[PDB]
Amino acid sequence: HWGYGKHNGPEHWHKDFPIAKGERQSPVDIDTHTAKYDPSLKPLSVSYDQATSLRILNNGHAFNVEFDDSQDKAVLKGGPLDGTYRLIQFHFHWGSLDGQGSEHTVDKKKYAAELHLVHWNTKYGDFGKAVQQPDGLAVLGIFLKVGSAKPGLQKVVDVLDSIKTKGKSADFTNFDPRGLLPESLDYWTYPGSLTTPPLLECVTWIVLKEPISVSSEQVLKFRKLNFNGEGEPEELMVDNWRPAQPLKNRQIKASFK
Ligand SMILES: O[B-]1(O)OCc2ccccc21
Ligand SMILES: [Zn+2]
Repeated sequence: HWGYGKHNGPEHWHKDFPIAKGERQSPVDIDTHTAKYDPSLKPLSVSYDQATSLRILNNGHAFNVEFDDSQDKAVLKGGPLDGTYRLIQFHFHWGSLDGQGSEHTVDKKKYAAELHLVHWNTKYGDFGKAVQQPDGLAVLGIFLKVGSAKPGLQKVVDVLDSIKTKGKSADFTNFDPRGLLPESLDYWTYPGSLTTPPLLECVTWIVLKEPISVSSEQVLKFRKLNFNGEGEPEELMVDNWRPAQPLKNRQIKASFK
């Protein structure tokens, strides 16, 4: 099965998922000098006040904080998007070292980690149908740098001991994802894909320019998770990022000058 090892990592994925070599794969390097300011892009609307978190899950490649997406409780609209996209989950990608971990890069710079807030287009009725459409998902990507702690991340960090291994879940109610946002909503946007198998080309990526700061202790706790299940040999959950893919025939647009 796929993973992030030498024998099953990103360079192998194309054998089971040939779309790995497709025309709109993610992540990509964001060349800030060639990204085009698009003055017709709208401000993003992030409406998370009624968000209902439910659970946190170690799925063997990351941990997902899951939300009730059975109503328009936490939605992303505006920006490059047409219509309303509902928050279903968030997760992170991170490194073994502070110098790597992000999936997107900025002028080839790698951040320590990257947060993905995943939303699906309500016109398709549910997530499974949405991922079969070219405009099915909107993923808000936020870079993490190591410095001062992010207070709003700590509740996540503190529950990780209860989901150390693959397949473990825990209740995770009343978590406010607003506490994970930077001050500015300036962004880059481009059409792309899931960054994990099945690598479906269904994502409008919205990557924020401003990183959030997390502490060394916070990201160290991410690195204590396991890819393996309980009672299997311990494999630390680190370097669960796909490297940048060819931009091909795409333009990255900026919401800001
Ligand atoms: O980054 B990912 O490919 O990992 C799992 C996932 C789920 C939803 C959207 C994007 C992703
Ligand atoms: Zn992701």
